[PDB]
Amino acid sequence: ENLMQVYQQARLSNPELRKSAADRDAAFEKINEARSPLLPQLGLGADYTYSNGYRDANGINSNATSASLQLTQSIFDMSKWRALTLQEKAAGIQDVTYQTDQQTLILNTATAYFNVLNAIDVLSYTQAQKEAIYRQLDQTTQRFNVGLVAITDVQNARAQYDTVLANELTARNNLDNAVEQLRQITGNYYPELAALNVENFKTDKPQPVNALLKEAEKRNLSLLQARLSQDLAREQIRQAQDGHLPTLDLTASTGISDTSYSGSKTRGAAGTQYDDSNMGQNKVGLSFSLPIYQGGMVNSQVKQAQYNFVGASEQLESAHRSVVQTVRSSFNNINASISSINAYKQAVVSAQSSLDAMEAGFSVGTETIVDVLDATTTLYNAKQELANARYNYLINQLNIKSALGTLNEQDLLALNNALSKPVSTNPE
Amino acid sequence: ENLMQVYQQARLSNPELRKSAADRDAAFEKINEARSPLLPQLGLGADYTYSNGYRDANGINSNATSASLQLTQSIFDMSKWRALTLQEKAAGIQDVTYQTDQQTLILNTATAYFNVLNAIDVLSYTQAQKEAIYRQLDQTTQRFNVGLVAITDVQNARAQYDTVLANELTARNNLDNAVEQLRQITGNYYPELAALNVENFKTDKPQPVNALLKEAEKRNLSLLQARLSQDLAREQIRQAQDGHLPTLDLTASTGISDTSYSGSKTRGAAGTQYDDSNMGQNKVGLSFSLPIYQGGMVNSQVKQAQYNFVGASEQLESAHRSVVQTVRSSFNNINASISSINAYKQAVVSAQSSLDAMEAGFSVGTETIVDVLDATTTLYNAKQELANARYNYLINQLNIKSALGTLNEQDLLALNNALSKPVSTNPE
Amino acid sequence: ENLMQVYQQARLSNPELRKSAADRDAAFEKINEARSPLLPQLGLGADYTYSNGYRDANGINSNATSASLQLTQSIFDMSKWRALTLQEKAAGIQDVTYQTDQQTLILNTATAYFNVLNAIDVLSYTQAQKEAIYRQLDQTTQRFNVGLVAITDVQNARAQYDTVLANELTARNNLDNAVEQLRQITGNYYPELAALNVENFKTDKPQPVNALLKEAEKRNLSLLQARLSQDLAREQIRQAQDGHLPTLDLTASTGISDTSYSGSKTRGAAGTQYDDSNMGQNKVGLSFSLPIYQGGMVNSQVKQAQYNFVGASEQLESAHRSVVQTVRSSFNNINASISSINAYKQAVVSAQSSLDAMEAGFSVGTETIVDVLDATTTLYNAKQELANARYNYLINQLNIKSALGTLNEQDLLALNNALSKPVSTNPE
Ligand SMILES: [Cl-]
Ligand SMILES: [Cl-]
Ligand SMILES: [Cl-]
Ligand SMILES: [K+]
Ligand SMILES: [K+]
Ligand SMILES: [K+]
Repeated sequence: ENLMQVYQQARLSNPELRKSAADRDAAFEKINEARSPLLPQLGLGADYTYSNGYRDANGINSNATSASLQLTQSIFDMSKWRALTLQEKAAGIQDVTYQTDQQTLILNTATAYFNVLNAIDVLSYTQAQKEAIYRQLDQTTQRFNVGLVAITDVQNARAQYDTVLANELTARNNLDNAVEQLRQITGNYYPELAALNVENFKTDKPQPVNALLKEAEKRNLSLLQARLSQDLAREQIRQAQDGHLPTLDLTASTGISDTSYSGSKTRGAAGTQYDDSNMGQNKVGLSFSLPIYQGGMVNSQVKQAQYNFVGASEQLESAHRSVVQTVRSSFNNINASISSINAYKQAVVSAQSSLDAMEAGFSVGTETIVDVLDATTTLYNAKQELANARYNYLINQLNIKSALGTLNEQDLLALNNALSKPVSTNPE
Repeated sequence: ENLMQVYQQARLSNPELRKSAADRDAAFEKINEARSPLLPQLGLGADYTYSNGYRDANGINSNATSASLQLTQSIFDMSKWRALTLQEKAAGIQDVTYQTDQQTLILNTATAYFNVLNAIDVLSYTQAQKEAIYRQLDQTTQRFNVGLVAITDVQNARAQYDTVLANELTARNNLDNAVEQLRQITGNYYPELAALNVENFKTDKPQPVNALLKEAEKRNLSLLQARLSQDLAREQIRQAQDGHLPTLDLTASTGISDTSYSGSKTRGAAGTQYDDSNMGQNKVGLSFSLPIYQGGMVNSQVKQAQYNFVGASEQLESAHRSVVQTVRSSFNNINASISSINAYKQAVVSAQSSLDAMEAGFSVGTETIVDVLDATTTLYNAKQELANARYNYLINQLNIKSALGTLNEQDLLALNNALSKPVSTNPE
Repeated sequence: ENLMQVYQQARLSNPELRKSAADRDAAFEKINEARSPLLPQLGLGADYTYSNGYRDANGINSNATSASLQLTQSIFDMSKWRALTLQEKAAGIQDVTYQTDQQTLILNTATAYFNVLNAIDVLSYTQAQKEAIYRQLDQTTQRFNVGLVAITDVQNARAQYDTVLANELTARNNLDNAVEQLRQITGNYYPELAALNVENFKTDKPQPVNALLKEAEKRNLSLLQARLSQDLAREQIRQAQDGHLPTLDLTASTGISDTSYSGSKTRGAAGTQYDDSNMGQNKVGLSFSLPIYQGGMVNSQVKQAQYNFVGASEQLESAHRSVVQTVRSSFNNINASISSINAYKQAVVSAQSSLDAMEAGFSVGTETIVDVLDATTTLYNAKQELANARYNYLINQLNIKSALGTLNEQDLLALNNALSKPVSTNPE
């Protein structure tokens, strides 16, 4: 029923935002998988093998069983550490995209809200105009029954009337699909919304453009994310560079074995020389490894990593050049709106003088025909474009907030001042 | 020529649909790849080694040659079975995505079709207007030769006539590019298309809105595909969970081996030691394996898989809301159209009588030709919107079928009767 | 400030292009990582193991220390070669995707450039239009002081004037956002630009449409890319087929080893059985592999690759149809442009004489000045659409180059003295 109240409902169940939130959680949970390789690895394995000999190891043949519990532990390997750091960085980036998606739902709800309000005014002015054209037809049909005017008077007032009847539908339809889209973003239908209140509505000037621009540098989420991705691409070079380095792994195992020799030739061998042996061993061990050369694979991986970093740099610049033109065009548009409003307010008062003076004044004499209707078509156009400009202003205010990256639900809360009058979202 | 006639040719050569179809066949063929590890694995290998020994094994040498045929076979492993299930799931999802894409071709052909028809109307109404303004230039320029009118009217009617010539170009060119759109989809040029039969109409009230909802709910291809994706995500949770489980493998092999010894100090005491052995071995063997701890890896993967499933659920809820917004808006539009047709059908009769009765308003001076000049650009606007709403009605009929998920060839066959009259696509 | 000059600054620092270049430099570098498995792999490793043997393993302990330098070298493996061929293929595709992006920058700068000029023209005429409406408000307010007109005439001269005041602001604001769009591509603000010259202006008819298709057939980068993609798709089939062939690997190594046996059951007195050795080995060795059957995995992989090739085939068709649609749409557009130009060049002379002959019938007094109001809006709207068409034509020249696949810096030079008249971009 009110922008804030609407957003409140929208926020707690918007699937676009909730998907985003689930992406952030998984990203952060993946940190445990990335740390995984640094922690111990425990596993139990067992084996049976029945072999059967032939040719100077012929009549000798055996089946053997074993089982063992293995531990492995990675004392130092730089790749495994970088792998973790990278996932922390990845989860960091996902967090920012999620913050950016919170600001979109704000920016989108308002859009859908103000589109429904706009779709009303459009219909409402058409409505009032349909009647305004009608009253001209009514009078002319009276002024016809008793002489006075031709039929070249009736058909002008009938055509333009039948034109607007069809214009009423395309208008009435827009409102039904403005409301339906609001339901898509919010999750629920609204039979009424708080409309703009001309009594308590002021259009304040924004901070200087160079101050807005300076603030955006600090707080813009698009720009922030680009910095982190460059930070991410940098880290990835180290990872490629880690391939040259030594690695040391601890491994330990407990176990038992049993080989038994039975068969023709091995039915006794010299003096029990058939190795019927039940082994069993606790053992601990270290394995060192160092690459010396791998066909230039590692170097290639570094050089590739360095070029990608150049891309991430050039992407920071793209994000920046984008930020620089979003704060600037957002600034202009407010400065366009205030001017549009101030002009269109006097374009109404001017068109009001043409109504008050040449409409209500046109009872006797002067001019008839087309000069009758336009003294109000101008009054409606100006009235439409004025309310239109007012909503533009409101959205330009929110668009400057998101450029700064500081848009939250308190900027929707400030707009409870501008809204008051509950208005039907139904073509009555 | 006819709409279905056009679609038929498009359907069997369209590269987008056939790219889709091929993607769906790969998806299905991959089930054979995913099944693979469950089947037996056969392979042959061989090795040679020359060992020149120093240190405490100094003055000894060996040649060692071997060859063996290896068979492996997975007895039980859950994750391998999941692999297969997940590809069956993958292929199923692809077939639904292929169906959606069959429906888009129907949708997109009809659109391009009615664009070409639309572009003809625009052009031929601009054409009819061009002559209409011309006849008024002609009459004023000839009533000037007598000297009955001022030069401020022969230049006036010439000014409106030169605007319509320009408008006749950007309308001729629109038709050329509307046809090029239509060729891109179908594959071939068309010199003639069946345009609407402006006599026998098909304005028919659509199903109750909640029945349409009910049917979209269980037949929409987008919503079905979203449902299967969630099913897929859940199936992946179990796959992550499969990490903790034990596995059993068969590995049986036939092979032979040889070792031969040389070098200075190569024997030892009695029996002539370090002798050559010529092994030949038939072995069958099992290998049980059970992880216990893997540094919290599996556990992390199962949390990610759960968080992903949250996203897939929200994705469904998101796809749901889309459908709701589609049927309800396809409903509003098809009702807007129904009513819009009736209004412009009447606004044509209205703007008609304005140039039937005023077709004597130049035959004296009821309303000076200037009035009739810009009265002709009223009967043409009404006639434009009427055809415009008529085609937009036909598209809105398919759009609802699409939203119900049942858009078929029958829908196109039903529109043969609404067509019939062949109309040029390159007029003179 | 001239287009060519503008493009220079843009080209050297545009981040989208420089990202694309870094993408190509990395892809080419990837070839070294692709070739690497074919070259030697060299590595050093060392191992220590302590063990104690429980029961029958006879309380017999050991220390085991070893180190070894190991070389491995692929002798034949077709998959490895095939990996390298695919990477060259991949890098080549990038090169074309970079050539396309060198053309996009030209196309975009020209487009962003002309919108700025266009935004000035819109503003230029709107302002001159405002002086034109004010001209007639100035005179009506004069004619009311002595009292020759109804106060009704004043309001039409004012309420129509305030309308123009309003859409001069949205015209002014349009220019600033046009200059800001332009900055984003170039990185520079431009206070002055070289506007089009009305004389010194081209109108050359394009080559025959069939000649344009024939040249696009063998030079258009989009299908050049699509061809290489398909070429790539095939190369992957042969890669899937490599899975059946034999492989051979050379593996040489140098190393030393040392085991020692402590424990009270070794050092007693018997019975001399367990002895420790310090071994040193020089080893050279070959290893042969032939898969006989891998559970239908390779065959599935080949049949997958075959279907993927059908996709690439069908996408070559998709790419092709677009080209056809593009050259034909761009040919149609240049021919629309010339006609449009000639129409409006005639429709200016037409709107001229309509406010030249009516200009004379003002200084001697004739007809309605309300007619002279609407007459001046249609006098300027020919000028606004003429200069517009003239720019549209110039972009259409470039769109036919992009389609041929030969758009480069020379086409920006050809346009140099075609635009010599400098104009400001922030008029006060
Ligand atoms: Cl290397
Ligand atoms: Cl684990
Ligand atoms: Cl196979
Ligand atoms: K045998
Ligand atoms: K480099
Ligand atoms: K040595």
